[PDB]
Amino acid sequence: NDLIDTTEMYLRTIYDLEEEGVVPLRARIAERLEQSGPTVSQTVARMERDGLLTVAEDRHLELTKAGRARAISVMRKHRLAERLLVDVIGLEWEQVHLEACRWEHVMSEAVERKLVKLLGNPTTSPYGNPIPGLDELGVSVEPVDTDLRRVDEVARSGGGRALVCRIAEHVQLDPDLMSELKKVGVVPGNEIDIVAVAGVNKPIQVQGSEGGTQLQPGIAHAVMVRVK
Amino acid sequence: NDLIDTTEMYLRTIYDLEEEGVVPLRARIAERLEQSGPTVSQTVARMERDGLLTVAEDRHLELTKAGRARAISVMRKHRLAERLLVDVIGLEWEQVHLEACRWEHVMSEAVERKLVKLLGNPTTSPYGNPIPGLDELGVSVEPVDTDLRRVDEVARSGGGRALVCRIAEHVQLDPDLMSELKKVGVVPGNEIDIVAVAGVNKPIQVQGSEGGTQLQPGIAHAVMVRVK
Amino acid sequence: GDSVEPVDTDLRRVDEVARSGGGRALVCRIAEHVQLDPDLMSELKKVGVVPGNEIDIVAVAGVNKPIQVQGSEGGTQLQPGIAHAVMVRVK
Amino acid sequence: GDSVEPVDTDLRRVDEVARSGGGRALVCRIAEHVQLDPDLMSELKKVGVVPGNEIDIVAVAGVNKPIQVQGSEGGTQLQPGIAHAVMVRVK
Amino acid sequence: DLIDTTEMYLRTIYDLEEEGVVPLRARIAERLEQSGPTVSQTVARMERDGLLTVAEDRHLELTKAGRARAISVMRKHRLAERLLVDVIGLEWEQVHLEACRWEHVMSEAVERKLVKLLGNPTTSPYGNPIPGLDELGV
Amino acid sequence: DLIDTTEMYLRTIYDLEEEGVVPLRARIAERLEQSGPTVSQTVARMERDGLLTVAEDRHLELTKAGRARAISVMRKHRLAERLLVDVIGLEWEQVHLEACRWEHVMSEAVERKLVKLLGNPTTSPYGNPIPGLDELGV
DNA sequence: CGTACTTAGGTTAGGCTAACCTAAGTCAC
DNA sequence: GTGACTTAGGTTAGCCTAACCTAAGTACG
Ligand SMILES: [Fe+2]
Ligand SMILES: [Fe+2]
Ligand SMILES: [Fe+2]
Ligand SMILES: [Fe+2]
Ligand SMILES: [Fe+2]
Ligand SMILES: [Fe+2]
Ligand SMILES: [Fe+2]
Ligand SMILES: [Fe+2]
Repeated sequence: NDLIDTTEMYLRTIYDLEEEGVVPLRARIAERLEQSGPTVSQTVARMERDGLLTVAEDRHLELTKAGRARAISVMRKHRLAERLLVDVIGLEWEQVHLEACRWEHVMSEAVERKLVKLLGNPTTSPYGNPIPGLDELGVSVEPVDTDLRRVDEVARSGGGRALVCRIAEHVQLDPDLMSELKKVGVVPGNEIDIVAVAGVNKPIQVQGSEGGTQLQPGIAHAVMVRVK
Repeated sequence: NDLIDTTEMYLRTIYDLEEEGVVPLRARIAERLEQSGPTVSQTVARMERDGLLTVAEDRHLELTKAGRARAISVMRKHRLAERLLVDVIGLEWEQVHLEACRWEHVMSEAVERKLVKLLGNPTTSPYGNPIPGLDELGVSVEPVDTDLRRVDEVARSGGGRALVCRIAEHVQLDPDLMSELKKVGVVPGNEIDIVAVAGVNKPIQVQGSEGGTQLQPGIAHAVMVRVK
Repeated sequence: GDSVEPVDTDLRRVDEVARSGGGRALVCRIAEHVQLDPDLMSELKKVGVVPGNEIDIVAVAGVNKPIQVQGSEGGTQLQPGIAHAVMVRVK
Repeated sequence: GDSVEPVDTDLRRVDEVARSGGGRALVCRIAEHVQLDPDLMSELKKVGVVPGNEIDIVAVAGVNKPIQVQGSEGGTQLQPGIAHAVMVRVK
Repeated sequence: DLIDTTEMYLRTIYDLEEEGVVPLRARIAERLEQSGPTVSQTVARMERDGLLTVAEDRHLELTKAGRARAISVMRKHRLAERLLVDVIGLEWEQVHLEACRWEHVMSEAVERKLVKLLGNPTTSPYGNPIPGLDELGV
Repeated sequence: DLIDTTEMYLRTIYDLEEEGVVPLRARIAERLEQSGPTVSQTVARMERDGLLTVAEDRHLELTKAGRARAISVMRKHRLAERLLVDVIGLEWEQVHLEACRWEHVMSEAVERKLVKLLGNPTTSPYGNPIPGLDELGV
């Protein structure tokens, strides 16, 4: 599946991994973007040369000042696009991410500023993810969001009832799953019951308003909640 | 068609082009070895880095001291293999080059020295091409070679009768053609009549002992003769 | 293909209207060629050369000669390549 | 597959002949494993452990213990892995 | 720069047909500011992929598949322009250059949503008819 | 180094069968001096290409196609050895390492010429039978 | 408790197409 | 004699598989 802009997608993939609290290795980009190990190393070496990131001693990818600025720019365009697609155009909830993942590469700042006014200064995407780099456009007290905990960690800690706050970009990549989440009611601003499990690698059981479903460890890790 | 050793074949292709009096450009390697422009530039850049050649301002490839030594080593193995295949094994005249083009990459100096003794200190390949680097093995008055003229240049200069002396590696790559040359009798140590032609890019007509045939400009350029 | 072959056969190019002896016409289409110059598009908006507005096309003679047009809010000069890419209905 | 399963069923490995109480035997096969050590192959040639030569295999007890062999031009010690890869006919 | 080379060559040939200009490779070189060798090589690639043919008079003729793709790109472009002017409120002069990038990333799924939102538009803001609405099902 | 990875893995498995050794990936690691991960990855590739299968007891089993290719390589190897000893006169101890490289580049055309030259040999200079002479037609 | 193998994340060599460039030609009304 | 195009030889960006590595695990008699 075509990336439209390779550089911008590598940057946003590193950003996504930081938001999920995952160590941004080249191995993670290979999995996510379905590219070969050698391809990712060569493209990262090209981005390093252009000064958008650096490979550390422990080999985790570190964005430069320019890299982080560009990554935020792309992610801002992504979540403003998602807002436009949901609130104004009315594209179906499960299809919006894949559309927005293309639009992020072609949107000007000029339009971003027009979308901010049209959408009433939005701060979060339709999936509850905060919209960064709104200062750079020219636009609010940010929520602390330290109370937010990952569904996998809540489950391993003994489960309990919690309010769904964020569904990360990683989860949005599977439309069929996003349809399953919408049906049973694992969406932002809905209460769910997280069943207790023991140890990693085990699929977490969750009970929504309209039934329940199973989340994989990597999916559960990407869903953030506030426990009641 | 697999090269077996990419480096050794790039070196020998540069050597072949020098023997044919052709400017060794990367474009020449691309068409000869049937590889893409980008592939050849990347492989030449890798050989340059290792110090086997350098790219001039006019872009023609220049072998280093180490590069020339390795190129000669490969070509020596090639023409000793060709001698062995014809004189001892008895492989058919038109099939020998392709075989020898693989063997050149796997033969040790140890075997080379044993082949020199077995074949009686040979100085030329079965196609009339001189065997270089015999000094390096530990082995002759070098023929002048200035009286030799290219069949294309003889034809453009008004043609005439001449003795076939060398068939270059370029010509040997087409077995079907080599079979045609053998039949009509355009082989080393045979007299041929080169028909006169006007200007480049014109196919040269030649009359052997057992009939005649047409040579392309690039083929006629690679066949060397001594005019009567 | 209404875009390539107009359904309205009365649609004419500004350059052809000018060369035929000018006239008052309604602006209908501004092609993608004209849109590629933002500064020009601003000038077209300012003087009132926009779809649904009447303009006066001044008569001209000779190819490679710029076409004078008068809009509601003033006038401007179109290059032959630009005037060719604007379509109008003559009133 | 004469190479894998010998057509001559009397062919036995030097290590097995040694462990069974030794004997005089004709060297038949030296496997590719043995050939990979040139220095060893030289030593095998020198003492006369080569195809078509008779050797004496000294009786041995215990696995992972070297096999003593006597050739025409002296004797040598084979490693268990090496002696496993040499095949002989006991005469 | 162009986002999609193939789509921009197709739409450029479509633009020239709308202007009643003879679609030559020389015209694409000017419009997209590319060298003659680049345009000839890219047109040869598109000819090999069966999107157009170079005629005897040398004008570029879109195939069935070439025209179908050119219509698709132009339809997305003019619907994007309608959205950018009528809804988002981007300035009249800046809209085309925005819509020129958006035409390459818009799904038919969004096109059908834009048709409903904009009240079944038939022309762009610049009066140019929207083609291939048949192929959307609207 | 190996010239052909696939052919050397096949011939190494064939070697182990001739020695009456259980052909495990651990054996190929020792013989070819390669890491465990390398051998498992390369064997998985050869399994995918249908040249062998990993059994339940984890011993490597050549397929019909794998055995056919292994025989081809071994035949070329031992004919090369015969030529190198009987004709060229290379030293007895150096021949195998030379023949180990020659086995990857020899055509069946040369094999058939060597069979005639060497007087239809059935064994290598080291007494090992020459397999797949049937497949040459000799 | 080594022996055999897997898991995880690299590497270099050697291939590819798409898509841009210049310099210096040829072909045509 | 200028406009349109070809010939010739490059370039960077962005993909691939094959085939090697280490470090730190798991599984089994
Ligand atoms: Fe998203
Ligand atoms: Fe994207
Ligand atoms: Fe040759
Ligand atoms: Fe070769
Ligand atoms: Fe436009
Ligand atoms: Fe575009
Ligand atoms: Fe051997
Ligand atoms: Fe080998």
